[PDB]
Amino acid sequence: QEGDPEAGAKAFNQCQTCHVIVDDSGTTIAGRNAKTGPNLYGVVGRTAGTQADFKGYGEGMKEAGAKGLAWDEEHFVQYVQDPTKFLKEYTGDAKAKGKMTFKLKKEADAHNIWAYLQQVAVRP
Ligand code: HEC
Repeated sequence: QEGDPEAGAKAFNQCQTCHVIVDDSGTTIAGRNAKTGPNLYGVVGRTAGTQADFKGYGEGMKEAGAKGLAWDEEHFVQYVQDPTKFLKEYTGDAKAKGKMTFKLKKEADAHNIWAYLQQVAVRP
């Protein structure tokens, strides 16, 4: 919401190596065909670790979603900044790591990509 969606659309290039945003009709809104990560379409407000077509979720992600994690900005930003650190605290498991552990470099990108998802990845 307070980030720059247009700056986020551009910062999304960092994520398209592994994600894609493809609406229910099947149109690619961002990215080409990366499957490593889950389709980010409809992630806003979605319960962590529940994208129907994804099969590579780590246990930490499936459990955080089971403990009640649905994506909002606050969380989404903490997560991409340090994904392990976030899964350990949310999950309470000091042994959770996740399938992606790189830490985002800028916090602004995080807010901007969120403002962009809020503009293109919200499942009506
Ligand atoms: C590949 C090297 C990745 C890059 C680059 C990015 N993401 Fe990612 N993401 C990846 C994986 C394998 C997973 C699964 C994590 C696991 O432990 O299971 C994810 C997950 C996410 C999620 C969770 C979505 C869900 O369905 O609950 C989000 C919110 C997410 N990724 C965001 C994201 C953003 C914004 C990126 C660019 C800055 C990005 N990812 C890059 C793998 C990879």
